[PDB]
Amino acid sequence: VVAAAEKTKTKEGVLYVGSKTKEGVVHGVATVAEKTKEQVTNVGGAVVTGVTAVAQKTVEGAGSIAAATGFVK
Amino acid sequence: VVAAAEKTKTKEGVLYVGSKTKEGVVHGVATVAEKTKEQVTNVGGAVVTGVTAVAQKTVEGAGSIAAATGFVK
Amino acid sequence: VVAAAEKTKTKEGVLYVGSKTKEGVVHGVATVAEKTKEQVTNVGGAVVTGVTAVAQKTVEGAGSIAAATGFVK
Amino acid sequence: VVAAAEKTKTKEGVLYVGSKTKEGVVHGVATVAEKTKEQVTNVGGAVVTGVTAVAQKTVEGAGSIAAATGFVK
Amino acid sequence: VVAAAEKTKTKEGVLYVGSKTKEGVVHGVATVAEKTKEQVTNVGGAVVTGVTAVAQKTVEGAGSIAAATGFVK
Repeated sequence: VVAAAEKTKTKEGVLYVGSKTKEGVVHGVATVAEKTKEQVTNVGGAVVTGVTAVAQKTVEGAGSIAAATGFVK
Repeated sequence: VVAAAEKTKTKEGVLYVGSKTKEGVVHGVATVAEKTKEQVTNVGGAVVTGVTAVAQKTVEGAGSIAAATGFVK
Repeated sequence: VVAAAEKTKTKEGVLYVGSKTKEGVVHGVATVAEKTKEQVTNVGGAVVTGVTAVAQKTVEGAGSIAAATGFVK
Repeated sequence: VVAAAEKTKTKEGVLYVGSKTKEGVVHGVATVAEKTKEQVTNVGGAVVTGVTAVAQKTVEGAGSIAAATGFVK
Repeated sequence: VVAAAEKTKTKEGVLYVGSKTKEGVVHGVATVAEKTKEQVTNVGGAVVTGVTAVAQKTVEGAGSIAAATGFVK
């Protein structure tokens, strides 16, 4: 499991957000197990969670994610 | 499982968002197991979750995701 | 499972969003198992989930996703 | 499990956010186990969770995440 | 499990946030186990959790996260 990233090197990249929420419940990244034997989970990269969510320009530079997720029996 | 990313190198990339929500529930990335034996899960890359979700220009630079997900018995 | 991405190098890329929702429930990426033996899942790339969802210019740069998902018995 | 990142080297990168929420519950990254035997979880990269969440320009420089998640029996 | 990061080398990178919340509960990163045998968890990288969360320019320099998470029996 190898990840390699290389980077070699007027409004730009500007965000305005206004949010109004009377009630918010946000769970993000969740793993829940109840009465479970084996649970293998991988979350990688960018997760944005919101009642309002904005992602801008998330990976302008090279980004690499490598995941091996699992079990051997 | 190998990921490689390489990058070699007027309004641009501008977002305006206004959101109003009286109630919001957002779950993002969730794995739930109830009475489960084996559960293998991989989430990779960018997940944006919102009552309002905006993704702009997510990977201008080279992005790589590699996933191997599973079990061997 | 190999992914390689290479990048070599007036309004442009501008988004305006207004959203009003009295109630929102959003689930994003979810895996649920109930009374399940084996569940192998992979989510890759960009997922945008919203009561309002906008994706703009998601991968201007080269993007690669490679997935192997499964089991060997 | 190896990750390598290399970086070699008018409003730019500016965000305005206004948020008003009467009530907020946010869970971030959560792993919950109840009556569970084995639970292996990995969260990698950037997670932004909010009643309002903004991510801007998250990885301008090269970013690498490598994960191996799992069990061998 | 090896991570290597190398870096070699008008408003820029400016954020304004105003937030008003009458009530906030935020959980950040949480692992909870109740009546559980084995629970292995890894959280890596940047997690921002908020009733309002903003992440700007999180990794301009090269960032690497490597995780091996799991058990061998």
